Amino acid sequence: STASALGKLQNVVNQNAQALNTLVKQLSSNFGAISSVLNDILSRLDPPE
Amino acid sequence: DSFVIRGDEVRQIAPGQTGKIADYNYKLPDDFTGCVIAWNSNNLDSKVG
Repeated sequence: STASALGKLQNVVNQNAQALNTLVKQLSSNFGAISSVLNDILSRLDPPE
Repeated sequence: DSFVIRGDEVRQIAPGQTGKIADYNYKLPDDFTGCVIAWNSNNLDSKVG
């Protein structure tokens, strides 16, 4: 009947999932460049910059 | 390597440069090491005819 009696295992699962999810989400960042995708940078500039 | 070009074109003789002489006559590598020398020849290489 009662739930939330297994907080530890659920906590472990959630922590793993959240870490993986944020690692994937970090791909969309800019880090100060002009775009977050390599194709646009390659197709809109010459090699030197 | 030696040749002769006009006054305005000397700026094209540099690594990672784009223009008309730099891409159709003489292309330098981006990681070029060396030196470039340019001097005037209007009193010798210029003809009245």
